[PDB]
Amino acid sequence: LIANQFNSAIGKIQDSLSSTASALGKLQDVVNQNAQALNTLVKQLSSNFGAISSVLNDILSRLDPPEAEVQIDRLITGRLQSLQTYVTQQLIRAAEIRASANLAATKMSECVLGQSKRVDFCGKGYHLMSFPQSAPHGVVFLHVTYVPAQEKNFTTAPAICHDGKAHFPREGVFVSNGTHWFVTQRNFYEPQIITTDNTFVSGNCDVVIGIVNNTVYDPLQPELDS
Amino acid sequence: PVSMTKTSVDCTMYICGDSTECSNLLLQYGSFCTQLNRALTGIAVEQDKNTQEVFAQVKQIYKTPPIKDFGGFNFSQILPDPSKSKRSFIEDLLFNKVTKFNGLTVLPPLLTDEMIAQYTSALLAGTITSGWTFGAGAALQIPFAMQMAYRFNGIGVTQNVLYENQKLIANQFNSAIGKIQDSLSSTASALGKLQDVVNQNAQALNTLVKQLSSNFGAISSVLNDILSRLDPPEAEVQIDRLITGRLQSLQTYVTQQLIRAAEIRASANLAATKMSECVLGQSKRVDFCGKGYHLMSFPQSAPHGVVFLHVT
Amino acid sequence: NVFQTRAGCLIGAEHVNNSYECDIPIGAGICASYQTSQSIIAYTMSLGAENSVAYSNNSIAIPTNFTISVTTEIL
Ligand SMILES: *[C@@H]1O[C@H](CO)[C@@H](O[C@@H]2O[C@H](CO)[C@@H](O[C@@H]3O[C@H](CO)[C@@H](O)[C@H](O)[C@@H]3O)[C@H](O)[C@H]2NC(C)=O)[C@H](O)[C@H]1NC(C)=O
Ligand SMILES: *[C@@H]1O[C@H](CO)[C@@H](O[C@@H]2O[C@H](CO)[C@@H](O[C@@H]3O[C@H](CO)[C@@H](O)[C@H](O)[C@@H]3O)[C@H](O)[C@H]2NC(C)=O)[C@H](O)[C@H]1NC(C)=O
Ligand SMILES: *[C@@H]1O[C@H](CO[C@@H]2O[C@@H](C)[C@@H](O)[C@@H](O)[C@@H]2O)[C@@H](O[C@@H]2O[C@H](CO)[C@@H](O)[C@H](O)[C@H]2NC(C)=O)[C@H](O)[C@H]1NC(C)=O
Ligand SMILES: *[C@@H]1O[C@H](CO)[C@@H](O[C@@H]2O[C@H](CO)[C@@H](O)[C@H](O)[C@H]2NC(C)=O)[C@H](O)[C@H]1NC(C)=O
Ligand SMILES: *[C@@H]1O[C@H](CO)[C@@H](O)[C@H](O)[C@H]1NC(C)=O
Repeated sequence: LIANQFNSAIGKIQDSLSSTASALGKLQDVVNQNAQALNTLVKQLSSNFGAISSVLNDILSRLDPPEAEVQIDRLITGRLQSLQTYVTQQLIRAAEIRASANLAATKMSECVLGQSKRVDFCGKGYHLMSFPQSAPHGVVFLHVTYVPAQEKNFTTAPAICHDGKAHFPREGVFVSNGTHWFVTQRNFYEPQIITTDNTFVSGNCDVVIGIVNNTVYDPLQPELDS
Repeated sequence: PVSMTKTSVDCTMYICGDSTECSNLLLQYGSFCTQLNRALTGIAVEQDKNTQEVFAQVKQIYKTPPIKDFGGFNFSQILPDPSKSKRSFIEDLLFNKVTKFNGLTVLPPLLTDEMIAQYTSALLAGTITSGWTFGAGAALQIPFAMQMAYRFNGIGVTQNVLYENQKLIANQFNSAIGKIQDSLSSTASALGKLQDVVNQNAQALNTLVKQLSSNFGAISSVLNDILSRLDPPEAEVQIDRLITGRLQSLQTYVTQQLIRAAEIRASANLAATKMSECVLGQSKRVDFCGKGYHLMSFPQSAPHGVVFLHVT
Repeated sequence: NVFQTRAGCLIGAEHVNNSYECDIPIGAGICASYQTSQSIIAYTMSLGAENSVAYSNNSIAIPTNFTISVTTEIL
C-alpha cells in the first residue's frame, strides 16, 4: 500500500508540473529580475542627462573640445550614476540569493542526507525523506512525507490502577473502545492488551488525576499456574 | 519584527512637484523614476509576503471549546476575549507599549490587525487542544494533561514526573504567565526591537522630507520661486541642480530601504522558522526556543511583529 | 458599483457580504475576484473554514490510516 501511494504521488507531481507552470515562479522571478535590470542599464544609454545628444561621437563632432568636455562630463556623470545603481541592485540581490542558497544547502544536508525532525522544515507533515532534482539556476526538492489520515474518537486516561499502583504506558497511550482498554502507539491505532510489559508502574492510586481502574495482564501468570 | 510599513514614493511629485518644466527636465535622466518605484513596490509587496509566511501557517481557524478543563492550567491571559478588537490581554499590553505632501503614500498592510489576531488565536487554540498534530495534518484533540505528558517525555523525563506533580506544574505555569503580564505592563524596554524598526523608518522619512529644504548649491530651495525669480535660460541650470540633489537623496533613501527590508525579511524568515518549529511542534535545538529544555510555545501578535512565550 | 474601502475608492466592483479566499489582494483585508453574467466582486477575505475540535478531558483522537504525500519545494 505504501508503495502504491508513493508511486501515485510521484505521478501526481509529474502531472502538476507538466500542466501548470506557476509553481516555478521563484526561479523565473530571479531570471526576469536580472533581465529587467540589464535592460534598464542598457536603455539608460539612450538618455541625455541634460546634454546635447545621447551619442558620444555625435557630441565630439558637433562641437569643440572646450564644450564637448562639458557635455561629455554630463554624460559620464549620468552613466556612472546609472552603473552604480545597477551594481548596488546586483549586490543586494546577490546577498538575497546567497541567503536562499545557504538555506538550500541546509535543506539538502538535513533533508536529503538525513531525516529531520524540524516541523514544516521538510514539507507539511512528518518527514520521511527527500530527493533533489536540478533546475536551471536552482534546486527542487521532493519532500516525501507521512501524513496521518483518518482518526477515531477514543476515550483515554492518563494511567490505570490494577493492584493499588499506578501504571503508565511505556511508549504509547491508553485508549478504550468503551468496552475494554488497550495501549496503542500515538500515531497509528494498533491496540494491544495492557500487559505488565507495555507499561511500567509507579506510585499508588492516590496522586494521579483521572486514573481509571482496570486489570493489567501479566505474562508470567500462565507459566506460573502451569 | 516581521514587517516594515509599506511605503511608496512617487518620484515625480517628489522631485518636481507641480512644475511641468521640471518634469520635462527630469525626463532627460531616463528611467530612474521607474526604477525607484519598482524597488519600493518590491519592498511593499515583500512585507505582505512576510506576514503571510509568519502567521498564515494554519489551514483552518481553530477555536477553543467554551469550557476550560485544561488539567489546571490557565490560558485566560492569552486566549482572546470578546469584550473588545477581538484580541487577548497580553496582545493588548503589547499593542499599547508601542507608539505627507510629496507622494509619500503609506499603503495599508494586507492583513489587518484583527485578522492577525485571528491567526494567532487559531494557532494558540490548535496547540492547546491538539498538541503538535495540527501542524502535521488533521488536528487530533487530546487532553492537555496528556499533551504535557508527551512534551515532558520528549525531553527525557518520564511521564509519572508530570502526572504526580500536575498541580504543582499548573501553579508554576500560571504564576509564570502572571509574571510575564507584570513584566510587560511595568517596563517597556523589552519591546525595543519593534520600536527600533518603527523609529528607524520614521527617521528615514523625516530625513527624506527635510532634504526638500536644501539648495544643493542653487538659489532657493523652492521650485516655483526659481521659476519666477529668473528666466528659463537660467532656471534650467538652477532646476537641474535641484533635480540632481533631490534625486541623489531619493536614491539614498531607497537604498536604505532595500537594505533594511532585506534585514527585516531575515527576521521574518527566522520568525517563521521559530513558529513552525517552536509552536507547531516541540524542538530539541538548544537555546533556539528560550533558555532551557523546551516544552512548547504560544505566539502573540504585536504591531508589525510577533512575540513568543517559550514555555520551557 | 462604487465601494469605499479602508484602502481607497474601489470603482467597478460589487461589495458582497460573502467571504472567499483572497484572489487579488487590495488592502486592509479586502480582496477582489471575478465571479458570478459574472462580474468583479470585492469581499473581506476569509482566513479558512472555522473548526471546533471536540476537546474534552478524556477524549483522544488517534489515526488508523496514513497517506504518503509528496510535496515540492523550489529554491
Ligand atoms: C487506507 O487508505 C487507503 C487509501 O488508498 C485505502 O486503500 C484504498 O481503498 C480504496 C477503498 O476500498 C480502494 O479503492 C477501490 O479499489 C478497488 C480495487 O479493486 C476497486 O475495485 C474499487 O472500485 C475502488 O477503486 C483503493 O484501491 C485502495 N488503495 C490501495 C492502494 O489499495 C486502505 O484501504 C485504507 N486502509 C484501511 C484499513 O481502511
Ligand atoms: C519544588 O519546588 C517548588 C517551588 O515552588 C516547591 O513548592 C513550594 O514550596 C514552598 C516551600 O514549602 C511553598 O511555600 C510555602 O507555601 C505554604 C503553603 O501554605 C505557606 O504556608 C508558606 O508560608 C510558604 O509560602 C510553596 O507554596 C510551594 N509551591 C507550591 C506551588 O506548592 C516544592 O515543594 C518543591 N518540591 C520538593 C519536593 O521540595
Ligand atoms: C477504583 O478502585 C478503587 C479500589 O478498588 C476496589 O478494590 C480493588 C482491590 C478491587 O476489588 C475493586 O473492584 C474495588 O472497587 C476504588 O476505591 C474505593 O472506592 C470506594 C467507593 O466506591 C470506597 O468505599 C473504598 O474505600 C475505596 N477503596 C478501596 C480499596 O476499595 C475507586 O473508587 C475506584 N474508582 C473507579 C473510578 O472505579
Ligand atoms: C485564570 O486566571 C484569571 C486571571 O488571569 C483568573 O481571573 C481572576 O478570577 C478571580 C476570581 O474570579 C478574580 O478575583 C480576578 O479579578 C480575576 N482576574 C482577571 C484578570 O480576570 C481566573 O480565576 C483564573 N482561573 C480560571 C479557571 O479562569
Ligand atoms: C472530566 O470532566 C468531567 C466533568 O464533570 C468530570 O466528571 C470527570 O471526572 C473529568 N475527568 C477527568 C479525568 O478530568
